Amino acid sequence: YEDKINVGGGLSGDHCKKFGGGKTERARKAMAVEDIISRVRGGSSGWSGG
Amino acid sequence: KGSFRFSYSKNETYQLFLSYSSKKEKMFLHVKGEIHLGRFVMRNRDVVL
Ligand SMILES: *[C@@H]1O[C@H](CO)[C@@H](O)[C@H](O)[C@H]1NC(C)=O
Ligand SMILES: *[C@@H]1O[C@H](CO)[C@@H](O)[C@H](O)[C@H]1NC(C)=O
Repeated sequence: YEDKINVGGGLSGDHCKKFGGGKTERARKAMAVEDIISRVRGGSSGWSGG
Repeated sequence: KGSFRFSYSKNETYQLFLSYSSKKEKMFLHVKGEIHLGRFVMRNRDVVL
């Protein structure tokens, strides 16, 4: 504003903020159990085992 | 006459990134087989040498 005497004024304001977050988790598991048993009382010296 | 001027500017950029991975596998096993032929029973007492 200026009248009989001059007066000067000036102001400025600016602010900026940016936040960020990122997370990712991955997991994988697997289990398999296979057992085979064979008992033969056949009566041959070789063929029973064969 | 009078004229004053001022200018200020700031600028910031940060970035962070982290990654981790692990994989494991295990397999231990055993197999066996026997083909028997004949069994004997040695006499305990009254033995010849
Ligand atoms: C005044 O401030 C703004 C942000 O508030 C800026 O963009 C501009 O450059 C400034 N003026 C001058 C002359 O630097
Ligand atoms: C500086 O700040 C401005 C906000 O006015 C933004 O757009 C720009 O990306 C910033 N500079 C950098 C290098 O990030």
